[PDB]
Amino acid sequence: ADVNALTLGIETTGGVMTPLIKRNTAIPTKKSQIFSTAVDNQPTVMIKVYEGERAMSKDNNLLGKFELTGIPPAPRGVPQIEVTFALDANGILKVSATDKGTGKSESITITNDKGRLTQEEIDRMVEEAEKFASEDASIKAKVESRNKLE
Repeated sequence: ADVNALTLGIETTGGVMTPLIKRNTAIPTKKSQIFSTAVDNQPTVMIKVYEGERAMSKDNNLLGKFELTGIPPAPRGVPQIEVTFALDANGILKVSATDKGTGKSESITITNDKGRLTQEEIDRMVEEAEKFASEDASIKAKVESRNKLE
């Protein structure tokens, strides 16, 4: 039963973990979601690929980092950037970010689960995530609330 040991996602504004492939998904698999920019006229988007079960990206493990540059000037939230995670049977994760308005794209290939975790080890990280779930949920709520001033 070949699956990804740990959840795979990207950092979204707030330092928040956004999962693309949940842990224990049958591989090969391909998942995609659409993201936009955070501020007006944002010329590039940062793609930080994280692995782990915690709510905030900083508590997970950074596997990859790259940018999609050359986003044309537009209001925050207008550009449509599709991020795809494609995970093969051989444990190669390809992460692509594509500007849907231009077809412009960047990608990386990385190897997930370099520790090749046992079920015991996964189980342990899951337990620790549960131990911090309440605290994690509270920080996430606070970050994502829209009652903020620039």
